[PDB]
Amino acid sequence: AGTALKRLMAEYKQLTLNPPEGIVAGPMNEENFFEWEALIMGPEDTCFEFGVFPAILSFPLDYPLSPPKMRFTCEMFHPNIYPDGRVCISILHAPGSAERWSPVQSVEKILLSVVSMLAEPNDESGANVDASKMWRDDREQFYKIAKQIVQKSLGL
Amino acid sequence: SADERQRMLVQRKDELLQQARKRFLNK
Amino acid sequence: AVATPEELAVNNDDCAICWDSMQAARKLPCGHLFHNSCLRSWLEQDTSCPTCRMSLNI
Ligand SMILES: [Zn+2]
Ligand SMILES: [Zn+2]
Repeated sequence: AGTALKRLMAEYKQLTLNPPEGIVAGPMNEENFFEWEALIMGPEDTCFEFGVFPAILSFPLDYPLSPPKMRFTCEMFHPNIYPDGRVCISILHAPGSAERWSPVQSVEKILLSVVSMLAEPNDESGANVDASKMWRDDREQFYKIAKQIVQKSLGL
Repeated sequence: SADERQRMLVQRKDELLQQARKRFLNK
Repeated sequence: AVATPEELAVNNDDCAICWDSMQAARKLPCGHLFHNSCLRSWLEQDTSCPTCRMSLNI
């Protein structure tokens, strides 16, 4: 039980102690704190409201020195998200520059950045060019596909 | 303990989802 | 490399890097308390303080 195990276990404990609205995250198994499942529901008044998005978080062994691999298990239409589901955010950018990965960034904070990026899609990485270009070219069509993703995530 | 939390967690993910659905539609 | 007394470690019984409690606590120029063993590892990974996002020049 090294740094990763101690830290990871403490983080989950807090997630079950003080749970945020629309944020259900935790390890898949008690005998496996390296694979976490995150259910983030898009906040109201956004283009992704009511979107129960399922994401997988694969943590490293030198945690929290290194950032976790967050990947969506469902279809998405976000400029900062690769077509394969890999999330690209400066907060998870390991330095081997205002926003970078830091051991002080808990999973709770990591999720906050994702929720914030969902409300304000700020393309800094440029993963989903189809969306990144559309976001600026046609805000109307973007909202159409965005809300469509909500239907697909909720299963409607 | 081992699985007390496991079930608890599954419930939160389930509820939350069903809620979003109730919402999205009632909206 | 720890010139800070153990009393500081007892005062700040936590760590933002490795968490837990240790006696080898050191004060950073940005007004932060991090253990030397943790700082050493981070100083080799980067030079910017976590809760500062700024590179230290001292
Ligand atoms: Zn600092
Ligand atoms: Zn420490």
